[PDB]
Amino acid sequence: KKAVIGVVTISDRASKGIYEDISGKAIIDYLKDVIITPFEVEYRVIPDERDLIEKTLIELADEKGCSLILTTGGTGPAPRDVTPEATEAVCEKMLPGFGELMRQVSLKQVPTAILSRQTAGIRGSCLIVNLPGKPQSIKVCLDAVMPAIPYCIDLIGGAYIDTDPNKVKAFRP
Amino acid sequence: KKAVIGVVTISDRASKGIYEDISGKAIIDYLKDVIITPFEVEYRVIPDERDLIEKTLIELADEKGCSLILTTGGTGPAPRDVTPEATEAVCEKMLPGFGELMRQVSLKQVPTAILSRQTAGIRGSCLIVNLPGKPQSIKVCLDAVMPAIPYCIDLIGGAYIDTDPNKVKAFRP
Amino acid sequence: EKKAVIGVVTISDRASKGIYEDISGKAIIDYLKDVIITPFEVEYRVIPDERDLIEKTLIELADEKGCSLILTTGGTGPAPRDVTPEATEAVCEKMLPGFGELMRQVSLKQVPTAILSRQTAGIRGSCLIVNLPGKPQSIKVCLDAVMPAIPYCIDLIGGAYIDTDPNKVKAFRPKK
Repeated sequence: KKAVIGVVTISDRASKGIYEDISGKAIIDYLKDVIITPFEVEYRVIPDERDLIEKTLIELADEKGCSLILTTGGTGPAPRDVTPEATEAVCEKMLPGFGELMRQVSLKQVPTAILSRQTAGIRGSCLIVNLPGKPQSIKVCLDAVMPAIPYCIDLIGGAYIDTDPNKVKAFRP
Repeated sequence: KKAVIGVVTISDRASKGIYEDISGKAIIDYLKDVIITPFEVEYRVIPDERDLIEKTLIELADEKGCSLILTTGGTGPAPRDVTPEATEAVCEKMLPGFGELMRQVSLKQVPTAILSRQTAGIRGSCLIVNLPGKPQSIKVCLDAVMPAIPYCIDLIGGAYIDTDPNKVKAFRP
Repeated sequence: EKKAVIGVVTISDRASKGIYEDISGKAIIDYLKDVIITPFEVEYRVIPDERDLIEKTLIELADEKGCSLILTTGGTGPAPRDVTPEATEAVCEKMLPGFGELMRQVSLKQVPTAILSRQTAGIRGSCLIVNLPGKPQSIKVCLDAVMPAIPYCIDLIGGAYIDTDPNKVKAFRPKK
């Protein structure tokens, strides 16, 4: 399968052209920097409407054939932050270890790391992971979870991905 | 705009007879010691009857206007410990980070911390957090989660709370 | 005077039709024999990755064999057929999130893919059920991390008395 990665930015201010999406860009830069195998990116910037979040994740995995989807934004305690809810709504199997580890590494930086509801799950042969907002916080989580992503994708029948062992080691037991 | 904090002691010995409440005392002492802003306390000692627990929490959040509710008791593996279930039932959004951190910081001193099912969640503009029962554990847990509570309450539109930075630094934002 | 019975279930489509040596199952039974100092019996089962069969097996061991602890190994990854957590959630009335969190945490040290494990733990009557990993190295760190709380958990749910060799692993039992 051709490796396709989705990057979804859930932001009203970004979807309005009001501001630059430093979050999504950070994710795309990260992927380009560490991956050494051929892949394409399906980038989407949408408003924080659970309706549109669920449909976007479904289109990317079902129609665009993404084997991995990385979201950014809408994962805090505020009532409008429904990215986790939308992810649960489209996945058939969740992965608690992802949220646990991401909050773990984020705690070293800020105590409010515990307010994050970021999670991850599976839909068919696609893995969906909720990332943080700040470009430097996204790097921290990615460095922590990327090591297990390519292998997870292998286990769910997704496309082959491999990374620069000098930037991030894709662990494969 | 008034800050009201609920403290609910859930007892597994309402039948055996309660001769003290060191758990409630530990919580009340902590709030008084670290909070520098004006606040009132709605205190409740109730037997561990699921329906009553839910009713009590709803009353405190909806009628008494609490922005924060702290519970102690009924969070172990025994069948009668249903505080977590009751909390889940009245909240619209859960915060996995709280239970994770509380179990993590309590592990070194309490190997059986992994038996605790404490969680935390949101009901409107009120944050509800389950605490352990041992006074020493209550302090350790509150020291770990209080830093993010005031801000979490801001995000859900609750009352303003601030703590003595020389005791506990309420991170904002 | 409740008798202590411990279930050990190796879940695998592969091994279900034959396995020269159940390394994972043996590691677990070896561990129990080494650390436990109180009398106890083992109920061992090898079944395929079939949700309904896993549920029935756990139910049989807890309800019929009177197990106070059931340890499973296998079927806890992200793959479609890995349904041990699903089966476990289905037969338990109360889950213990602390187990899964701690096990992945200790497993993560040598295996970055530990975050893909969906292992959990729950209570069915007076029996505690814990999902362990398949790798011997992971099995050891998980047991070293959770066994200290197992005996006490069993006490709290009305199960059989189990005590471990404090020299290997101390069974933490707080008082009041």
